[PDB]
This record gives sequence, C-alpha cells and structure tokens, in this order.
Amino acid sequence: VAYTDRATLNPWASQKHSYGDRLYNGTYNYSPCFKFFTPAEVNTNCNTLDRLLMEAKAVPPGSTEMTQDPCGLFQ
Amino acid sequence: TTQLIQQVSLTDFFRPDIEHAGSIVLILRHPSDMIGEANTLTQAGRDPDVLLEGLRNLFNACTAPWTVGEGGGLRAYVTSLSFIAACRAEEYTDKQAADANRTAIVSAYGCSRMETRLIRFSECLRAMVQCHVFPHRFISFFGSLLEYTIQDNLCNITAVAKGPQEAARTDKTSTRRVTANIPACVFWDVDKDLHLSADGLKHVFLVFVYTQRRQREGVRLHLALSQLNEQCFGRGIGFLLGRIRAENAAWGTEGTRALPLVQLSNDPTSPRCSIGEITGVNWNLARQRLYQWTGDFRGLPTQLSCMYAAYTLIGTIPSESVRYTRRMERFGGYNVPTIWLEGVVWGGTNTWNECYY
Amino acid sequence: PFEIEVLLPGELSPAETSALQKCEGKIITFSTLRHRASLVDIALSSYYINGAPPDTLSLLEAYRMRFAAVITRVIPGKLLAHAIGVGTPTPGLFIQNTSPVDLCNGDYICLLPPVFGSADSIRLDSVGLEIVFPLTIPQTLMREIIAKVVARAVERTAAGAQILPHEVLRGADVICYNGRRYELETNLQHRDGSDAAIRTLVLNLMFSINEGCLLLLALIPTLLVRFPIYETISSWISTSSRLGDTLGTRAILRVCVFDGPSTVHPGDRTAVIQV
Amino acid sequence: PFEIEVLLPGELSPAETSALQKCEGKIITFSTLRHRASLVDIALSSYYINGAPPDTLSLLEAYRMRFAAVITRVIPGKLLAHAIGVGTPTPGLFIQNTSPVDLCNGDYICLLPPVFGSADSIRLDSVGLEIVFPLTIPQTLMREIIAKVVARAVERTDVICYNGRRYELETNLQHRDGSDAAIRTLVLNLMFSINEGCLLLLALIPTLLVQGAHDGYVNLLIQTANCVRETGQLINIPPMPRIQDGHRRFPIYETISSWISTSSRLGDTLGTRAILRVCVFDGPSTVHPGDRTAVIQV
Amino acid sequence: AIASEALSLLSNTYVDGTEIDSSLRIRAIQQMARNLRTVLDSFERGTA
Repeated sequence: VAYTDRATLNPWASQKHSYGDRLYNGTYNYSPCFKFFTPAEVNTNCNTLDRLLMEAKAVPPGSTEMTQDPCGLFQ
Repeated sequence: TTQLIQQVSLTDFFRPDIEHAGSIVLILRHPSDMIGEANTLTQAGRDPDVLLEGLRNLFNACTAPWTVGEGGGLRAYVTSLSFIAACRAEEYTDKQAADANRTAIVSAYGCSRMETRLIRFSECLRAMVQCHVFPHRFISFFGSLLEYTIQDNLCNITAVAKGPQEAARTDKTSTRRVTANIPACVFWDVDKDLHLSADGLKHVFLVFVYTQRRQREGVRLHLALSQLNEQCFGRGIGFLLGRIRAENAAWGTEGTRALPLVQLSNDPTSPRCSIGEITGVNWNLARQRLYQWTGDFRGLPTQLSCMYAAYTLIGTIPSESVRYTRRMERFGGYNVPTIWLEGVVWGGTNTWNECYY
Repeated sequence: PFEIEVLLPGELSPAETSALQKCEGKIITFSTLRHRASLVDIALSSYYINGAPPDTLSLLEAYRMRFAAVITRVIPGKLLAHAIGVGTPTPGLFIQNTSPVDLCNGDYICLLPPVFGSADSIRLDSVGLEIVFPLTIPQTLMREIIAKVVARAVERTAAGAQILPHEVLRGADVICYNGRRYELETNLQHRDGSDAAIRTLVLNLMFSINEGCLLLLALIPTLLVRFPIYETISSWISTSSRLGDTLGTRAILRVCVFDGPSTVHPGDRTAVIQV
Repeated sequence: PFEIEVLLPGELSPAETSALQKCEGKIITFSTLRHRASLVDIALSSYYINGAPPDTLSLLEAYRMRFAAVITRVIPGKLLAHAIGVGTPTPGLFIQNTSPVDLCNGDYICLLPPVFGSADSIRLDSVGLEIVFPLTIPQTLMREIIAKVVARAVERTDVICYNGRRYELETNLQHRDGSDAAIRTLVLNLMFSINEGCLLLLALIPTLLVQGAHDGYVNLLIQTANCVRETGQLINIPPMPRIQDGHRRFPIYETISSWISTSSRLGDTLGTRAILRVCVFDGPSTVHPGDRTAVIQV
Repeated sequence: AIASEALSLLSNTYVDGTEIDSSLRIRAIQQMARNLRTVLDSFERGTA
C-alpha cells in the first residue's frame, strides 16, 4: 500500500506460512511481537482504527488506543 | 425467611390426607430413563430386561396405566418416606415397629389394591439393584409437608424448601406450627453406636444400603442423625457396615502374568525400541516380541460393583443437646411409633457420596 | 442487594439492540465485581487465553475462577444484571433454559460450555464483539454428559489409530431425561468439535488414566497371578488432584416453581431460588 | 449469623492481652460446636493424640474432624468468633493472610498445618498453654504440597517453586500410626481405578507417541510422565479380546466415568477440602502477607 | 425464650379484633410478665 513498488521486505516473515508466522501467530498455540503476527487481533485493531477515522471525518470514540496505546492501531 | 415448593401429582404413592403434617416427602424421576440407563450399564452376562418386567407390572397395578411414555406432567411425581419404609419393612431390625407401620399404611389406604402395589414396588427396587441402576440417583428430596388440597385421586401439595421448621404457618391446624415426624423404623443414630458424646450441632443424612448376591438383593432407607463431619461420615459408616462391604466384594461379580517393568528398566542390556522404528514405516518387525506379557484383566470387582451405601446431607440442628421424643399416636385407624424432631433447618444441595470400599 | 450494570454501547443498530432484548433471563459472567463495567468483559474477547480462543479446559477452569451474574431487564440505552455471589437477596429470580433437555421442580442448576452442537449466541459485528452464554443442565446429568463425549472422542481416535476398525456396536449414543431421547451426533462425518475444543481434553484424561492403572501394575506385581519411582508418584498425585478439581460438580441454583408448570421446555423461563 | 464465644481466662497479663488482640482475622478450630466454650480446646494440648504434641499427618486428620471458626473483634474480656462450616449467613467476613505466599482475586482457600519454618503463635506462660494458628494457601499450592509429603512418606517407609520463588518444606513425620493410613487410602483409590477398560487405553501407547511427534503438544507431557514413556518401547500389549455382550453395552464408558469420581475424591481424602473463596470489593487485586481480605463463604 | 406463635400474635399490628384473640394476646402478655419477673430476680439471686 505505502510503497507501490514491492510486495514485502522479507519473504521469511510475511507469507501465509512464513517462518515468523509459523514461529508466532497466536492462532496456533509473554511476547511483545504477538500483537503484530495475529490476525484475530490486528483485524479488530485496524477495525477500531477505521471507526476512529470515520468519526474524525464526521467531526469519543473510545478515548483510548490514542493514550495508553500508541502505535496499537497504527501497526 | 423460608421458601415453598408446589407440585401436583397422582395419589397412588402419596396420600396427603392421612400423612401427618411435617413428614418427609420424596419425588421420583421419569421411569423411562431407567431402561435407557439399564441397557447400557447392566453387568456383562446378566439379563437387562428383568427390570422392564418388574417395572411394567408396577404400572399395570396402578390407576391410569395408559399414561406412560409421554410424560405430560400427570404422573406419580411425589412419594412418602413411610411408603418405602413399609415396602422394605421386612429388612429393618425393629421387627414390630416395621410390621406395625406396614399394616397401618395398608389399612389407612385403599387396602384393596394396596398389597399388590407394595409387592410390585418391592421387586421393582430388587430389580433396580440388579443391573447397577442404584436407586440413589432417582429419588430426590422435598421438605416437610406444609399444606395440601385434594379433590379426587389428584392433589396439590406445598412443602418447605430450606430454613427453620417452625417459621411457617400451616394456618388450618390447631396451632400454626409443625415439627418433623418420622417412623421409628428408619431412625438410626450412629454416634451412640460409635460411643462419642452427643452435644452440640448434628447433621442429618439419608443412606441407601445395598446387598448384591445371586437372586437375593436388599435395599433399606435410614435417616441418620450424627454430629460427624461432612466427609468423615463415610469413614464412620464403613466401621459399622464392614460385614456387607466384604460380602459384596466377594459376591458382586458373578458373570494373566505380571511384568517386571522396573526390573528390566533398572537393568541395561534389554531389547530396546528407540523412536527410530516407531516413526511408522515397519512397526511390526520392530515390535515383534519386545515382550509378551500374555496379559488381560476382564473379570474384576469394579468400584461400582462393590458399593454398599450412598449418603447425602439434608439439614442440621443448631440447638445443642437435642431432645428428640419418641411416642405412639394414631395414624389413621392404627397406632405407630413416631419420632418427633424439633428445630431442624433444611438446606444443602442434593449431592450423593457413594461409599465403595 | 448487589446489582451490576453493563453499560450499553452507543450507535447500536436496531436489529442488534433488538436481539439483545430477546435474551433477558440469560446468565453472564464477570471477572471482577463492580457496579459499573464495560462490554469487553462479557464478550469472548476477554475470555480467550494466550491469544488463541479458549478451549473447554480453559472454559471449565474460568467458570470456577470467574464469578457469575444473571441479566434481569434491558433498557434501550441501559443494561443491568444481578449477582449470584456473596449474599445478594435477589427477589423474583428467573432464568431461561439454554439446554435441549427439559427441567423439573427440585432440580439443581449447574453450568457447562456448549459441547453438543454449535454455540448459539449474539454477534455484534458493528462493534466487533460477540457474547456467548453458558449452557445449563441438572446435576444428575452432568457427569454422564462429560463421560460420553470423551468416550465418543476416544473411540474415534481408536478407529483411526487401529489398522482395522472394531465398528461392531449397539447403534447410537442417546441420553434420556423425562422420557425424551436427545440422540446427539447422528453422523460420523462433520467433525465440528471432535478435535476443535475437546482436543486437549481427551489428551489429559487418557494419559492420567494410562498412568493410573499402570503405576499400580508396576508397583505390586502380585495383583494378577536409574529410576526415580517417587517423583512419578508425586507427579501423578498432583495431576490427578488438579484434574479432578477442574472436572468438578457444584450446584449453583435450584429450580423452585410456585403456582407454575413443573416441567419447562428449552426456551421457557422459570423462577429459581439461590442455593 | 451464628457466633461462638471464647472465654478468656482472668488474671491475664497486659502483654499477652495485647498480643492476643493482634490476632484479629485468624482461623481457629473447635472439637464440638457450642455457644460458650473454654480456651483448652483452642490450645495445642487439645490436639494431643496419644500423650504428646501431634504429628503433621495427625493434624491433617484433626483439621477434617474438627469444626472451623474465624475470629472477629476482641474485647478486653471476651473473644467473639463466627463459624464457617455449617450453613449460616455471615456478612462482611475478612481473614488475615498467614502464608508467606500472596493471594489474588478468585482463589480458593485450603487449610494445612505449618510445614515451613517454626510457626509463630501466641504463648501464654501464666495460663500454661500455647495456641497455634493454621496456615492458608491457595488450592494449587495445596495439591503440590500434599503430593510431595506423601512421596516423602512412602520414601521413609523438598523444594517448591511458585511465582519464581523456591521454598523448602520441613516435614515432621516422627509418628507412625498415621503414616500407614495414608498408604492404605492411596492404594485403595488406585485399585478402584482399574476396570476392564484400561486395556483399550493401554493399547494406544504406540500411536500416542507418534502423535507426540510432528504435532507439538504431547512432548513435555510425555516428558513429565515416566511410566508411559518407558512402557511404550518395552512391552508388546497382546492385541485384543472381544466383549461378552457387545451388542448393547459400551465398555470404555465405565472406565472414563468411574475414574472421574476417584480423581475428585482423591484431592479431598489425601488432605483438606476448599473452605473459602477470596473476593474483595473496592480493594487491591493482590494481597501481601499480613493484610486482610474480604472473603466469601464457599 | 419466646414462642414463634406468640411473636406472630404480637406482630399483627391491628389486623384483627375478633374474640378468639383478645384472650390469646392477654395470655401471651401474662406469660411475658411471669417470665420477666423471674428473669429479673435471677440476677438478685446470683449476686449471692
């Protein structure tokens, strides 16, 4: 999306079953990198990010994930 | 401070007219579940439909026999404690009190189709304990009877659920208070057998002694009143029932070389079977012998075929130095010895502890 | 009396807030007790562990550590509940039947995660969360349910493990209560939850029993006519005690019906007393 | 609300009265429940089995037999206390943490004698008795400790890690009339967990460790166990018999069902049962040793 | 000690007025007085 010249940066940690995803995915059963390679949570993170964006456009909501969690909805 | 429970049912096992106010009333599960459990839990070799034979004749000698199978809510739900006490009166130790209660419940009831009903129920329980369908999961507990209303062969009764006994108002008797009444046959306090002081708080339990032999089975019903702990009652009962425990351990089931694992694991130079061959390519020549052990254990006493009792907490008595009173009074047209318990708080969940040792 | 309020969210779509009103006599569960709370604690999102969705073991365990509460009424912008905890004298307490098996008077209430079929529950896609309700059945049936579903799962592995299946059988497993056959799991195919949530369940249960009636056969060789030998005993005892504590039976409520119908069918509500 | 009264002997020293007042939310026990009682039953002398101070395993049985009670506010003359065992409504119940381990919300409480360093306790020289207060740990700590003391018991006839901290247990086992009883109740449960069904589960060991490989869950489970991981490569396990009445009976049902009742019974008969649940309102999530928490009757 | 039926007869708070209770309440309060007159003297006797 950002760089419209290449797919990924490393083909070992971004594929559907790459090495990093197989090491940690959260869906295969503390680690700080869990909040990145886990679809079940990045989906809702980006979804609430979108909701924040739509509220900003229409201009709460949540009043969080900006404080107490920077770069949480930003990935 | 107390709560009540209502239920309508058929009056073939319970008669709220003759039964004294304050007696114990129990309920039964649907009989259709007995066969579904028997045909799957019956011991190997035994016939599983003898219970069905014993059960069909029970309702054949009961009113409205064409109303079994659907369970629309008009079956013989509840029953009385004296009913089972009279059905199994030939097994209690107090010979005269047992038979007196038996004749009393025969005479006070219809007395026409009552004796047949009793014998059907008797072998019904006998066949119940024939395929390990023990009747401690099908007999629940209700509180003491408080009020009743009947018009014909169908009654609406309400009883206490939990709490103080004399906190209700029967409001139609002479006084507005009632106390627990039990037949003298079922009462059996264990502390006066175990020789300990009887002071303070005491719990109440119901026990279901089981005898398992060839064509000879027995099931009593005792209301024990002891100060012993919640779980220590199990260890206490075994000391008094040590005979039946050993009888069952030898007559419960009526229907091979060891292996030195630790020895050959403590010593080396034994045939090894490393994971490299269990990976799964030729896992028969790798395990060709590795041992033989010729081992199998089919016929052995299970923990379910050696059970001899099952108890459950019902209530306590906070007043220390209880003074239960026993006397004979008229029950219909006959006199029976009843024991009167005062100030007993009901409670406790219906969980059964089985004493298999 | 203690009562909990679950703050309803804003901008709720009408079809979503409507279906919330359909579930009025349903029980929820609270991690910590407070007069005010959000929705995430009620949703499954707060329920999963190690990131992955929870299993039956985590379900059974969390049901013990976590506290329970019952919903009473719904307001278009407000949702309250009542607790079954310390001493709350909740008046006129009624609950809805969430299990396919009927209930009768004098029956005790205990909880289970949905094992029979797919869990029916409300799903809020607008907010992104869903609320699953635990299943409730009488006590006298619980022990038989757990024993059958594990026996059904181990017989499946046996058929798959053995080169030849020992198929010869009695038909289909059927549980009966109040003269009603439930007839769970007709078909062999459609392994919906065969190894999906009870996967780790049959694992711990089969190994303890294996270790159980082997340790005896390896200690006294007279029953049938380098090595620690003690650390194995301490491990087996610790495991068998913990596993037995998890798979416990504890009644939470008692169905006390006054001037009402004795038997209740799945979907009907009835008044219950706090045990 | 049922409360029992504890008679304080007169002529008590003010220093002992002050030390007694510090014991505000501790647990005591009673042999027989009654409204009025003396102090000789709370003393350790009442624990004597034959003629001497009791043993650990003896205390394990005294805790089950005796009733339990919790201390509440003490006046200069009397010591009020409430009972927990029997069903009674009791509002606002707080207990004092006596174990060196921390507790948190949603934790079951058990009861065990002091197996750590010499237990602190009030000493009464003028009266001539010494009362000792039981120790309270969570459930998981209870099971791990019990498993270790019985393992040491059968050894005669100990470190424990928790929250990254290791503890040492000093097991007092000078008596013998109680150690053999623990062995009897242990094998009795192992003997009743053997049905015709083991042979099925015993015939799965080959495929078990295959699932142990290339799956990634059974590894440590095979590691923590020893008997199964040694039998899997040392015995042949003759293939299979048939069933007597297999047309309507399910034989692997009893072995998976009967075992459940044993495991639930095993954790209780070996030691103590769960007695309380801690759940504080408007309080901290974790309590430190010496502080008080509001708990619920189980 | 006090009887539960007597407590219920006393806690009515004028929901009665027949003739089968004017004597019951009188006998209840008379039992109360006869009991209290001895419970009071118990302390005077226990001093000695």
